[PDB]
Amino acid sequence: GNVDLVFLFDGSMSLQPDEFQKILDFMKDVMKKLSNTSYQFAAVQFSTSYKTEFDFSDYVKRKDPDALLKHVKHMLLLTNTFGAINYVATEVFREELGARPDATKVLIIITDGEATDSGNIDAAKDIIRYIIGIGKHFQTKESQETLHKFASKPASEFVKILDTFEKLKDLFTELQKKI
Amino acid sequence: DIQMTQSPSSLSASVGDRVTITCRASKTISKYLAWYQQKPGKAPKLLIYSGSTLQSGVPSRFSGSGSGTDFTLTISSLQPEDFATYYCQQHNEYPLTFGQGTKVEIKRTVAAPSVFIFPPSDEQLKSGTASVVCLLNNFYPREAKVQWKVDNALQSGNSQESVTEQDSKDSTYSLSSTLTLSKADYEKHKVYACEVTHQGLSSPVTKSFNRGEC
Amino acid sequence: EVQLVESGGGLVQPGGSLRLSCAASGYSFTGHWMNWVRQAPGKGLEWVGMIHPSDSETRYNQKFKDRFTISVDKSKNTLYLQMNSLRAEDTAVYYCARGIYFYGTTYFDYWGQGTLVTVSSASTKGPSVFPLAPSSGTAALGCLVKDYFPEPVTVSWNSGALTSGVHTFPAVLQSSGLYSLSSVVTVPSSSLGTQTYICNVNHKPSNTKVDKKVE
Ligand SMILES: [Zn+2]
Repeated sequence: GNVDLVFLFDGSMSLQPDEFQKILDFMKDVMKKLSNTSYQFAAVQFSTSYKTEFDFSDYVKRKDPDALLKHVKHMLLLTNTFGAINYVATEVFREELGARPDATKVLIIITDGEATDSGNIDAAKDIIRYIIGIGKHFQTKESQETLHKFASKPASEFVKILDTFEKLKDLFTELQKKI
Repeated sequence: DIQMTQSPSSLSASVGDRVTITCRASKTISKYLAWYQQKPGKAPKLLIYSGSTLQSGVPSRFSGSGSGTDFTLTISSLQPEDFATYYCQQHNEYPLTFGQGTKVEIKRTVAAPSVFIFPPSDEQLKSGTASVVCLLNNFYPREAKVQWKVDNALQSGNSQESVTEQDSKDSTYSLSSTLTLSKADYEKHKVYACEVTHQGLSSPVTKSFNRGEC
Repeated sequence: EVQLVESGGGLVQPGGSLRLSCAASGYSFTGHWMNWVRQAPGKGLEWVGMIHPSDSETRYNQKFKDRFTISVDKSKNTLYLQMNSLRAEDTAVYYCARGIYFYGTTYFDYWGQGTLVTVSSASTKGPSVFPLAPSSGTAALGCLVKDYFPEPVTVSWNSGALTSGVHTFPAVLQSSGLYSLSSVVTVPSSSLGTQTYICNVNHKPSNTKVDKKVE
């Protein structure tokens, strides 16, 4: 029935203030389309550190995509993707923050470059992960394949690399044509 | 609280020269300082944010740098279009505070003003006020004297001048001086001469007309 | 195309009020912070405050929190600024500018053209346009926009089809208390008599649209 969804977006330095913006708007179009439903989101920004931009109970309470992501600030740092996925799995999906135990845990990752650290995401084994590689650093194949590890198998379904950030509007419209 | 001081409060530089404006802050503000370019009559245009980063669209010739308390806008290879007042503002704490700016003017070669003289329109005569308007077009520097003479009389206290901002392309100024009288004191005299003394002008140039002929 | 158009300014009596407007076009209004920045004739810039379309969270400069109130209309994508008990110093141009809240605090990247607010107990007055006819190989002819308050006056020639050699001088304050300025243009000495030259004198405050054909 209900699914708890988390937005783990990249706020690295290779993001331009305009590219970052498209990432916040994509998450805003995702919540508008999926509001008026069982779904209930949270958002966490990662680079060197890990900050939860708004948790599950904040959503249920506010509900307006826009008003929730207003005090968001670009970190301009590294892209410690592993530490992010773990932070989300043991610090964000919690019932003190307002996660529903009966919901199926989903995570959408949005990065524009290869991870900056090491380790493993075995803690988020039971968290369906969708990773999305954006552009210009995910061009060769050696890089695109590095995102396979963060996502769920088959990676064929869970990993999505885009040519440009302007292609995020496109991915939106591909989820408006799905089941 | 946060006082931003800019230096200098104005300057002139030849096209191509490397300009540098400094904006010092009250208390450190990390690398957060932005720079704006206000063309006369238009709205400030962002240039540089977070100390040194260029906004997308700003020509490379604009450069920022500095941290803590002393920052500097560096226009390398000034242009004729780069004429405006350059503002600086910090974005590290509220309230947001700005600088006082620095008018950056384009120094060029001397320029001779073209004098012209306009006889009050009769439509204004049927009002009861006559205003003779003298024009000086496309000249430089900006300093230039204008002397009103009604039949060899130096008209003091009853004149006003309007100097235009520099041209965005050509770099020269223009001025407009007017003389306000009574349709009584106007039609009381015939000779109306406008005297213009400019650096560019080898010798004081006068233009004038006769009342009732123009 | 991000566009920030402004309106609502003019002449207001001291101890009076006035509500400015900022109609934005070209981006998702509820996704960015919006600010109000004013500018005293020939002086520095001053920050008034910011509001967020999505829910109206507001943050003011304290100097303006007592009289200035900011609000919005998500429906029309219009930003407003409520000003009360205005005084002589509050005369300035008020711009509204979109802003980036990502780094540090806020820096503005898209400004509006500006709106001139004049606070005085004088009365609005319509300007009068007197032709500055051409000489009796380059000649010039102008339009003199006399006595009008408050400011400003916009002037273009031949519907804006003639821009080269056009100089519209700054408004000069005369002892009467009204403003006056001229607007001249330099044309070939040959086109005269055959080419028609008309300026367009628009005084917004006193809603006076005068078209004046020279000669
Ligand atoms: Zn990156």
